[PDB]
Amino acid sequence: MIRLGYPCENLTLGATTNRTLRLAHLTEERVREKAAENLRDLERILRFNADHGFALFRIGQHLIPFASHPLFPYDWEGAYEEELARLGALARAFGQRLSMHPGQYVNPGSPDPEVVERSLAELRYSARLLSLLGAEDGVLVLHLGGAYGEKGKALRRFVENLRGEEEVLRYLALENDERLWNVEEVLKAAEALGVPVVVDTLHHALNPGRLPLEEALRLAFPTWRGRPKVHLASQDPKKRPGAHAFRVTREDWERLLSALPGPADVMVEAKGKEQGL
Repeated sequence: MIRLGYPCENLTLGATTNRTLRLAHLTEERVREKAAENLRDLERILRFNADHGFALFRIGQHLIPFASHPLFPYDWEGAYEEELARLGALARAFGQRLSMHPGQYVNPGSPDPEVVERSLAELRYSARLLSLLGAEDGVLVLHLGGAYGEKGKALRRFVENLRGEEEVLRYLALENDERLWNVEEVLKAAEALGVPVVVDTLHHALNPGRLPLEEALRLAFPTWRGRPKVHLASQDPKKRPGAHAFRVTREDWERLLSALPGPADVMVEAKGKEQGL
């Protein structure tokens, strides 16, 4: 019925795939050491998951820090192809399903050519990384992003800018968000691009449109060739709308389990990570 996962890092290990660098004038060697630490921790996390009943993991965008930037100082695909092949082999042997979820700021439908350009470079890196890991059921999850007034044209720019992106499209799935795009709207975009829909339960509660959760899931599930994916989070009782609690509540778990039309892979999004259950 259900498989489970968590994103980016693991708290009990103190392992993370998401280290970056801030100091000025970075050197190739400083970047390589940070990438090495993120890669070693990805291995630690795959092995931990094999042992602890987790089949899913979202890799941090920073795994190879600044890999999509023009200034990235060496050929990361060449440097890491052998290591990524081995890590991908481990993930397949452990039956783990891998994903990435680019920043809020990756915005292929932006009216600004420089934002679109940065955004597509980040998606191409993410999709290339999943290919190098040999992540066949791998997913690259994306929001529909800003409206900028112009909400029909925004969705039009998004579809247009992505439709030629063959490698991105191999893994791309679209997600509803808490403010701008509900499941019904995202369904329409997903259809245009020929990709699946990931329902985020908390975003759906915050921004449901005219669909009950059970109906959202019933409509989104057939958009998958493989097992459908759902994102489960709980609203933090003290923070702004959409902020995740440290752990998912029994109530929200039970609400999803009741709503489910069939088997699903559930990505748990909580501050407690693997402790977020």
